[PDB]
Amino acid sequence: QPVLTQPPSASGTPGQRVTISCSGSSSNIGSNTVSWYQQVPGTAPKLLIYGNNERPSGVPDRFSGSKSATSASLAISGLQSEDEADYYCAAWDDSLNGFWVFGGGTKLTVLGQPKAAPSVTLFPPSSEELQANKATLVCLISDFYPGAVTVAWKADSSPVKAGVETTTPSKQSNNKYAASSYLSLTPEQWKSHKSYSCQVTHEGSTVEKTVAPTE
Amino acid sequence: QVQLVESGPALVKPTQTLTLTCSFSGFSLSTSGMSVSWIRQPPGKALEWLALIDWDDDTYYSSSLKTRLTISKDTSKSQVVLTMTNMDPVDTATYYCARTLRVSGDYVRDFDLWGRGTLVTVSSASTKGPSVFPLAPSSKSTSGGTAALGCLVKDYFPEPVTVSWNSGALTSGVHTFPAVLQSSGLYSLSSVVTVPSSSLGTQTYICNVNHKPSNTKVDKRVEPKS
Repeated sequence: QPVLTQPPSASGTPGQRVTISCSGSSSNIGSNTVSWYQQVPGTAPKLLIYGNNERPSGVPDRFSGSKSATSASLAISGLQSEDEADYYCAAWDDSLNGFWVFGGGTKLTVLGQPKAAPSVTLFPPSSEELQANKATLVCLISDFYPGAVTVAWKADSSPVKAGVETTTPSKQSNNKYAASSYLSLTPEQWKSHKSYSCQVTHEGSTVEKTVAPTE
Repeated sequence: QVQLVESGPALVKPTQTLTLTCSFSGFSLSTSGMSVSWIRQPPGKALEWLALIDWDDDTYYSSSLKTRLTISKDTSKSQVVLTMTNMDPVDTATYYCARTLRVSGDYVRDFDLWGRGTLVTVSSASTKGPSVFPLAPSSKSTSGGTAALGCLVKDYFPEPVTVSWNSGALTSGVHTFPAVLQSSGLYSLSSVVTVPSSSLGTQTYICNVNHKPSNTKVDKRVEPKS
């Protein structure tokens, strides 16, 4: 499984020029043109640079590609927040009857972005689920930055860890993050406590929402 | 106007063969300088090119995976088909088809347009359709003029599930969250929409859940809590 070598990550501050390298061999990059692709979370890659440092319609000229011997580079000048994505290079390899090689990808972070506190919405089990002899509490966490939270649940005021499942944070369209956490209970447990809470900690501060069966 | 649309099974058992189809429109594969490739991407990992077929019926294959692959095209149906034998859990991935285009007097545009991709999961576990529950807005849970309501899509396999609201009429304020993979090996996800608090009394809200891998669709009415 051949791969062109890219650094796993790259970063810069808005306005800066950031470069991402791509290293291959004589039979691929050494002999052939390197293209670049941008992949924003949740979407297919899109062609960014091809041929003689050429840009498809819609790609600004602050994206430029270069190549020398067996390595290539993508320079992004005038760095902006919407540039956050994974970037891949690719080149044809003439050897072994011919095949495409892609890079391993580089995740680009624009640093110095403003922190944003998470919005938390907590739902109790539905009557319909309880009547099916199950109970799930649903904690939805959105619009936070940077993209790291910790979630803790409480039965009354005390910690509960059993039955908790939480997603990794995922980038939203606005480059903020979202996550969700679920607490599975028996209907007996749900009914036997005064309340349950989901507490989300982000950058040293917490937001906690509470639901009660009697409500 | 150019479309590449991948299709195929969402779930394949280990050792079985996977057949994917790319149905394209807006261009002809018989046109000089056109080609179509399959490229896959395991979740959270890099793109990996698999095979290409060009306007002259020439084929190229991944040098490392060649013995497992076949690519062919059907001019009559505007389809390109990939076959991959002896599937393994490491082959679980999104499979994309992508077009390549040479414009006369210009360098080739490799992989200039990509389909949305189709997720293939390789597993011995059986398909399971979701149980859909409403998440009704509470009176203590409003945010002033707006309220959030939603639907919980519980315990399905494999991915993906998609969700719309009111048959696509309600798009403002919709947020469908990525699924959680439970320790049980099943997935769950939630979708929420934010609407005017005052509307809860007069508007009907319905989440439309689609789980193509189980050929199931559920339209779940989310009633005000009472």
